[PDB]
Amino acid sequence: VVVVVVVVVVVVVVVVVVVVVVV
Amino acid sequence: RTPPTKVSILDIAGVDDTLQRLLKEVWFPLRGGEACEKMGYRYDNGVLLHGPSGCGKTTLAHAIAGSIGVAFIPVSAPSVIGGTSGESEKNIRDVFDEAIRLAPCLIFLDQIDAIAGRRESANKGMESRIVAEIMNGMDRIRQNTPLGKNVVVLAATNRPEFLDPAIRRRFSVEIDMGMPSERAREQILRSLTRDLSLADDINFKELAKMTPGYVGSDLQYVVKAAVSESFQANIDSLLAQARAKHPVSQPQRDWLLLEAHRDEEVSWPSTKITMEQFRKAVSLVQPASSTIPDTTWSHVGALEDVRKKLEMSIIGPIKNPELFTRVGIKPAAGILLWGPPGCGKTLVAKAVANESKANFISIKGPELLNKYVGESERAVRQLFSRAKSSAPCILFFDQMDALVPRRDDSLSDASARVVNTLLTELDGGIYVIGATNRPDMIDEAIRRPGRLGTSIYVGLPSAEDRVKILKTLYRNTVTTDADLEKVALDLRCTGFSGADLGNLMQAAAQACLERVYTQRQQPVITMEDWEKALNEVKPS
Amino acid sequence: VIGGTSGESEKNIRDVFDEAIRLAPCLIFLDQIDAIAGRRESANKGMESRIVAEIMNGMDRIRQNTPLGKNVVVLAATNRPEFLDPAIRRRFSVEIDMGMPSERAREQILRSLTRDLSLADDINFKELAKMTPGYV
Amino acid sequence: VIGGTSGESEKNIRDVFDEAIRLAPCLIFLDQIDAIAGRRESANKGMESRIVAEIMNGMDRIRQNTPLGKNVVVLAATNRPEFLDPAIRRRFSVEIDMGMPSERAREQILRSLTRDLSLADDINFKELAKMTPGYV
Amino acid sequence: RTPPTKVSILDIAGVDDTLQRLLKEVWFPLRGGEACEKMGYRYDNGVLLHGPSGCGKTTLAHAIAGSIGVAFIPVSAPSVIGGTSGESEKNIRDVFDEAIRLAPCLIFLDQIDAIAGRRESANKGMESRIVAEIMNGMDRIRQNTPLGKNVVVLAATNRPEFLDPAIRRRFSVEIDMGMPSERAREQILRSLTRDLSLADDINFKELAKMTPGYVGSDLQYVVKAAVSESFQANIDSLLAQARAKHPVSQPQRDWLLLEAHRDEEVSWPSTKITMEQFRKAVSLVQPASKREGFSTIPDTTWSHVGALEDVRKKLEMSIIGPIKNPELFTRVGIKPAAGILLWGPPGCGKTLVAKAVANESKANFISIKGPELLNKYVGESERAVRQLFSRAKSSAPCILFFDQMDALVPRRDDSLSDASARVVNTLLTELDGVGDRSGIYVIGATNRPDMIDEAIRRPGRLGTSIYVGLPSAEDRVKILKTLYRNTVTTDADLEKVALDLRCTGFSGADLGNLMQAAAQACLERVYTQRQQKRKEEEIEPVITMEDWEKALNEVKPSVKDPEKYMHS
Ligand SMILES: Nc1ncnc2c1ncn2[C@@H]1O[C@H](COP(=O)(O)OP(=O)(O)OP(=O)(O)O)[C@@H](O)[C@H]1O
Ligand SMILES: Nc1ncnc2c1ncn2[C@@H]1O[C@H](COP(=O)(O)OP(=O)(O)OP(=O)(O)O)[C@@H](O)[C@H]1O
Ligand SMILES: Nc1ncnc2c1ncn2[C@@H]1O[C@H](COP(=O)(O)OP(=O)(O)OP(=O)(O)O)[C@@H](O)[C@H]1O
Ligand SMILES: Nc1ncnc2c1ncn2[C@@H]1O[C@H](COP(=O)(O)OP(=O)(O)O)[C@@H](O)[C@H]1O
Ligand SMILES: [Mg+2]
Ligand SMILES: [Mg+2]
Ligand SMILES: [Mg+2]
Repeated sequence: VVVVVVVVVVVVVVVVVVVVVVV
Repeated sequence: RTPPTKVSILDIAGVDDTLQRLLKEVWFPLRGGEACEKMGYRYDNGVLLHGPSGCGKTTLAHAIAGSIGVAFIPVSAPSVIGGTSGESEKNIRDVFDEAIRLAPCLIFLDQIDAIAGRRESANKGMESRIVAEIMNGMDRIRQNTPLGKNVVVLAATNRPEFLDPAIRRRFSVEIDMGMPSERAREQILRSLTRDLSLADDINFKELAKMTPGYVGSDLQYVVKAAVSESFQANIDSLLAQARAKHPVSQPQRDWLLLEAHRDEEVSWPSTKITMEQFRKAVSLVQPASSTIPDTTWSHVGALEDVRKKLEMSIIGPIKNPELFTRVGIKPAAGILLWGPPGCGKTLVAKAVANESKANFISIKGPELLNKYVGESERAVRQLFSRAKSSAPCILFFDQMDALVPRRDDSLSDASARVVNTLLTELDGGIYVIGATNRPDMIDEAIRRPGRLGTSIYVGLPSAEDRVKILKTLYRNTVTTDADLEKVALDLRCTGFSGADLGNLMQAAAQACLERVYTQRQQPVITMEDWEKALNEVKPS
Repeated sequence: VIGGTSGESEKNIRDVFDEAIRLAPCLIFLDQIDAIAGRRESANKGMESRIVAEIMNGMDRIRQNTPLGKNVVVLAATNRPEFLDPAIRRRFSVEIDMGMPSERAREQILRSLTRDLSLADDINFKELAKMTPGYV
Repeated sequence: VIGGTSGESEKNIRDVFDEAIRLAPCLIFLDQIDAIAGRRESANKGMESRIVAEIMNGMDRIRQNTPLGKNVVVLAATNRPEFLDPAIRRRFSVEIDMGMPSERAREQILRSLTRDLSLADDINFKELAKMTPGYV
Repeated sequence: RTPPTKVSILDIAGVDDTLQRLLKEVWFPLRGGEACEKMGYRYDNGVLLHGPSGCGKTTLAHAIAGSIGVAFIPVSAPSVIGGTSGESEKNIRDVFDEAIRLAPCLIFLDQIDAIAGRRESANKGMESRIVAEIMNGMDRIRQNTPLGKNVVVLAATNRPEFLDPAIRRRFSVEIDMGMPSERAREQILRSLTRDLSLADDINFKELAKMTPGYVGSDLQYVVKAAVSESFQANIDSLLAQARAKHPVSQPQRDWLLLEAHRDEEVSWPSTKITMEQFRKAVSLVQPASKREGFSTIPDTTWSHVGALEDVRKKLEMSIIGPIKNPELFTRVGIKPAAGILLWGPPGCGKTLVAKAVANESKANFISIKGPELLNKYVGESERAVRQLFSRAKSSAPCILFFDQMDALVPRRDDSLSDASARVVNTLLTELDGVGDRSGIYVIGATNRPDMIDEAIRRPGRLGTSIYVGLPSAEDRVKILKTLYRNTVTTDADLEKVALDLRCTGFSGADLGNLMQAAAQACLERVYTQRQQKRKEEEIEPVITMEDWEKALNEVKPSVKDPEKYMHS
């Protein structure tokens, strides 16, 4: 039995946003 | 992947329009493929079902599959994805190949949106590759299938807008399973209660009227709740039989009694479900979605003049939609109630909502104003977004003068942007009610006909009206009636509104608690409790 | 539930919902279902995402493949109700909240626990119940 | 193309271009190339970058290993040409934009679609073309 | 199968609390199981050893095994894997069966987390089956036993959080060895220095006081470092012989000289370690706790801080004091832990005194530069804050300095996003977990206290506020003298410069700018001075009083509104 290298899923990240103000 | 002959067409109802399209778009290119074969034209149709969750999307695709009789391959989108990145495409490539190998065949991609999402925001390589694999597998169906037999792909999703436009284009037929109407919900209720023994008082039309915003799944719980209530009488009888056989708490003994017999079986009498249990079942079941107010006209004292205006413009055109529509009376979008605060504007709007059996949403003033450019207008639009989905629904805007001021030159660009949003939405079964105590500050474009063009004035009671309200309030909480006349005719209630009389009753109730507390240191609401309640309640 | 193959785990589950249906009426106890049926938003593991699908499909076969009066009821117990998939907890209308035992109930538990032990004669299984109003 | 192990995915691409060179003249059709040729800049990963670098290496061998007598043409189609990596997008000498058909094109499309069918002489394709404004 | 009768209890010290629990939880249900048999009580206790790495977990589990005397089956997680997917379970099934067959027995699963990680992320099929086989093997212990000859499985790991919850639930008994205290470290040092030759001045109690945050492994390096210092004299003599034999930098020659002979080995005289070498050894040894995340000690002393006597007294009585005399202060109800929020106008010395406190307390120092802990991944931003206090407790006493803290705990308004709020909440809970007798001294500095959350300033949190403001006219004299003294006019001229009305609003930074302006004015004068006296490099630049005269004119205070920073 030989263990092969297997690729997997990726992590999730965070994203900053900018919000306008009518005042 | 054999078709399950388990769920039948009789078990799926309220889809008469939907079942008509599925006959010439799913049934024909799966069983009568020979006609297409003589013409020599493959019929590849990807049917897409979408709507609110619980509308009977999964059940319909299984009832159709069991009736057509052709091979059926149920596919669930989350189970396609495997541990390895390449294995996810392996599962899909083993489906579209199998359908081609076993043509004619029916493919059901349940919860398609779980994998066919927008590959734009799905920046991950695997996410963007499942969509590509799905679209290529559909082209191979159009290419590699024989002229004799067709393969139909059925997709179900509650968010059709999340689908990749490269994918939603491949589903030409789109059926939007909206929510059933009163006529449609009656058909569903009859379909569910088809193998059961029923009484004669069951009015399925009445059940449909008082279940707004329910879906097929919610109505199944209502039936399930009523069935359990129907067996309550069959359990007490079952307990009595066990008790009569045997001369630790009571529930533990009941389990022990039923453990004794086991193989010994006694007959359960066949009783039937009444209508009162169905009314009880609806109350016990809270729909996933607001709720009809508990206020009736018995909670509303006097205001007969206001009631007649309200019973002729809103309440009437709900109970008999055909009687009013026979004489050309369109259901006005709403009523603009106005008068001093605290006089029963919100109370009567809740009474209208309850005698109309429709959903009720209340806004207590400037709750929608936001410091941002878009979220303030989106709150108003979201208000009508749920109101349509739960039609019939009554929207009550309390103190609406802060949300739609007059569009004068001195208005800036924040309240004008809200008036315009509200004007368009009122143009778009929704009964909007507005309340304001300064009608000179509300926009004149709102009070036009078709918009809230009907104004009903709800004002302060004089003297006889407060007697009815005080009697009404005291009656619904349990002093007699002779003392209530003295309290309401007292000169200290000269300016009392409806809320002040309600505040007066709470003050008297608190005075009762003070009397009980001193009684137990050394209960009936007495006149002396009202005496100190008159002093500590102000008209405000 | 866990098998020697990723696909074999569903085979074991598919051998449960089929056996209960084949031997209906039957009782299925999914003790701590949420331990292998958690939310799969961040669970990209292939096995995790297939148990939820297998669980929900197995309940429909119960409604279909039974002689009407030979129902099969699946009873699930879990100390973490929050890990259940909202797609599954909606399908479980009846929820029984066991809660914490009372003073009378805790005396029975203490006697039951100290059943295989050698005990003295001064042990009054009443003082222990009094001073454990928050014990499970 | 995508495989499970590390070098399996990249070796499938190398086999495709080597097969085309061995079969020259040949026509490679990379359907939905944006699925595997996405921008490794923003899409940061290990396999994704090696897939892109294998196509760039592959698309250079075909124009240098062919024996000047037979040519290999690579055809690729994508709805999102902007998602392709610029190193791969620049490797296509010709970009052809096939926009939505016009009125003249829609009439021709209907005739080709309505070619193996039986039609009545009353059908006016000009009316059909003019009543389908935003149809592809 | 046999105990490792080569390490004894005497060789492991400072674990008195741990050895007390291990007596009634491991030794008893392995040698006195007959009493349990008479009692009639199965022992399902899975004993788990956890704590900081290097606390002596592996050595203790082997010293206990050799002392109990019952059959011992050492298990190493990497050695379990043999080369086949099914063979891994064969090795585990050969352990729990052998222990049952040879009951009573002790199983030591060293580095259990290497084969008992979280199963949620265990994508590989083989990895997820070893955990199942291990957990099932513990149930077989409860079943296939006479309830008398119990078998106890002992697992040791430095990462208790990595264990599969399916396994950690089966380990009811968890022993947290933790890090040794001052009393315990003295015992370890005496135990470690038992086969060595020592002097008479060695105060092991004094050595334990000045080694906070050290573990048993770290204290072994201190002894090992001191041994090398004892051999330093024996190397110089060896070097001198090589120099006398042979008529490139000096250290390179030493390697070359010793590389030459390589065979002419000379006797090393048997000297003993003194107390001065132990003090040298402690400095050279960096404890495993201080390896990562700890800032270098600042070079600022109290001689660099001018005036600020009120701030100095508060800092020398709340941080510096309790660190030096933890017993003197605890007698008067002064707990050895504080949270201080320095605030004031910019340029007045908030960071200066915090760097002086970190240097004058001789304690461990961790500095966070504003929003340095924020990370773009989910959870990793909050784990950094929790890990920040996970090392501050382990290295107590420790000083946490949050500089410009208004960026790490902003006011929780509507415009905050669900990423920094999750960090503010995490930071609030960790400050609550800082015990009164924990030893963590948190210092915060910010020049805009009106933008920092008010929830951080409650008691238990940074409830101590010290205001660092603009100096007075007499205060600037101490600061100007301090600045000029640390860079080399005398001191009488400095009073005239600092008392000048042109420095009315000068902060500490402004006074430093004033000195720099005078220094630049000196060089400009020197450049013209050396052009008139020359047309040889012997020009002498000296800061004169006239340089201060033109420096006062061209320097203005950096603070615009002094009263803008007195509002909170
Ligand atoms: N038109 C209908 N006729 C009969 N029963 C219905 C109808 N609509 C729904 N039901 C019942 O309600 C349930 C609907 O199941 P189904 O899984 O199809 O819901 P859905 O609309 O697909 O929503 P979801 O996507 O959340 O599953 C079933 O128990 C079905 O019996
Ligand atoms: N209290 C102590 N007394 C004497 N020596 C100690 C003590 N604690 C640790 N040591 C020494 O430090 C080393 C400890 O090795 P061990 O593997 O037990 O560390 P650990 O605490 O188990 O950490 P890890 O599990 O990360 O290896 C040994 O060389 C041992 O002699
Ligand atoms: N009492 C003082 N004696 C001598 N120099 C001082 C004194 N106070 C401040 N300084 C000088 O001013 C500098 C200010 O450094 P520091 O970072 O502490 O400023 P601050 O007061 O914290 O303002 P900021 O909010 O900008 O950080 C010191 O490094 C030192 O050069
Ligand atoms: N005709 C009435 N009969 C009984 N109660 C009334 C009547 N009118 C008003 N009330 C009481 O006054 C209170 C306030 O009602 P309403 O004026 O509709 O809301 P608001 O005071 O917020 O405008 C209610 O709680 C209700 O009990
Ligand atoms: Mg469904
Ligand atoms: Mg160790
Ligand atoms: Mg500073």
